[PDB]
Amino acid sequence: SAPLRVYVQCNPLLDVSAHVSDEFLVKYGLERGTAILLSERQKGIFDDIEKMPNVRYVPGGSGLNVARVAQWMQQAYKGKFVTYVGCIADDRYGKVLKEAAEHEGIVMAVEHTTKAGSGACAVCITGKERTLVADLGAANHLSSEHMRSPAVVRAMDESRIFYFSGFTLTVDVNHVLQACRKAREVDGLFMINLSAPFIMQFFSAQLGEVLPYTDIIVANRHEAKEFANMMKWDTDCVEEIARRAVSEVPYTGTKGRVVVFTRDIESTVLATKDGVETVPVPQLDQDKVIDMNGAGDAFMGGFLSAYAVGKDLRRCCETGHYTAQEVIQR
Repeated sequence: SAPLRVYVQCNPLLDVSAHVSDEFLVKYGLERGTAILLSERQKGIFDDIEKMPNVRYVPGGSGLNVARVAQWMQQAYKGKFVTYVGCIADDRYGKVLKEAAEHEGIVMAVEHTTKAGSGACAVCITGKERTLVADLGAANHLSSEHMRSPAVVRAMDESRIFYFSGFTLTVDVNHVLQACRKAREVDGLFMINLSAPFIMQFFSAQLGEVLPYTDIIVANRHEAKEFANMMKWDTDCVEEIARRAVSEVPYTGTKGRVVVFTRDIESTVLATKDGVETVPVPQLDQDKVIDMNGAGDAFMGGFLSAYAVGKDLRRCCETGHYTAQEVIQR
């Protein structure tokens, strides 16, 4: 069964990943297991990490990871399923990022900007721990001019599911509203991931503009809770947050609103107009959890591939749990 055509938009980054010594982390002032933006303190880190004999370069950023996992689940339809849009630069990293993604079967309708080098994240591996240092680079400069280029307009015209990370809202909310309009035209489906709690705390106005067009909202517990804070919903119950997100956040669509809140150690919450269900999860135990950082991306990717082939909502969630588990345990 041929999947519906999916349009993914995010902030693309090359994952420059290597196993490194403890000394490496100290040299760049890095608190093991944390994730931060590049600052003066970490100047040199990319140059150094590239000298590690084990370094690997992998196309990254949250939405590109979703796209890759979703494509992985439908090997039969390389070049014929997922289109990805974002902004890179025309440099070695952008070259690796685009070609690696293409080889995996994703149509990369990316812009090449001159305003910055391609985004990247130094993934410093020490055993089962990953410490991240990110520089958004070119991703921040995705332009209106690219958004109205024939390739992007045709890709929107030809897709039926639209998936945007919350990070897209930090760049320019108008690029996102364009796709919301296109989803309306093609009678497609618009989905956002809430991405990170700071999105709701600092980019609530942008999120506000997009919500009415959003058919499916996906988030984890802490993002759900910051969403609650943003709506002035004073509760800690994620199930309550899901009900309100269904029925109390403006909705102008026709497909129906769906809310999926993942809850780490606890069951995933699934909500619609017909009520709330929970979807059990494994107790991820325990000397096995190698990639705690990419779990959410992997989940969304599984979800999205099941939704594209017509599976109902519980099995979309279950497909997502499965892909999150596989990716965590390498």
